[PDB]
Amino acid sequence: KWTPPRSPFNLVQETLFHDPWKLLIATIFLNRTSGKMAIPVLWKFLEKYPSAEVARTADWRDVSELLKPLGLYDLRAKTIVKFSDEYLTKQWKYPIELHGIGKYGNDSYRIFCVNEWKQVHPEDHKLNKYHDWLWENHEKLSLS
DNA sequence: CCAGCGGCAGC
DNA sequence: GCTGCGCGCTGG
Ligand SMILES: [K+]
Repeated sequence: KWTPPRSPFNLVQETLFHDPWKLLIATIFLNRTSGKMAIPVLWKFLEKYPSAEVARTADWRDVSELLKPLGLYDLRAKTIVKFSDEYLTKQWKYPIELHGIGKYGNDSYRIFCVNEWKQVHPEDHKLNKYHDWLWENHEKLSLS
């Protein structure tokens, strides 16, 4: 089974990879928002909405109240509910096919959730740091 | 003090 | 191709 390695850069994707919905929600939380502020709120969100199954039933106004100190709160609250609906009920191969996930979320999924990191060409700086480091260290970490 | 900064959809 | 969304943190 593909386990992405921990890096000296401590991307939150390294800990969330096991649950692709939670990883992708985290990428949404990090859209133009510092991890220092977003990630504490992420845990409160996941306490209230532990799964896509329940998040797709949420009132976006309740989600936006949680997102308020992060900015982009009405936008992302509506995104999270629709994303969670499509994640479960739309046929998809890569999550870029889903509302709210672009290249950054998709590259994140393809590096962390599935074993496709060698095919990914990130433009995100933090993904580039992790991905460059992976190419330089994957042999030492005994990964293919 | 406060401008700059930490993705995505819809055009 | 550009713009709206958007708070709190950063640092001279
Ligand atoms: K998409």
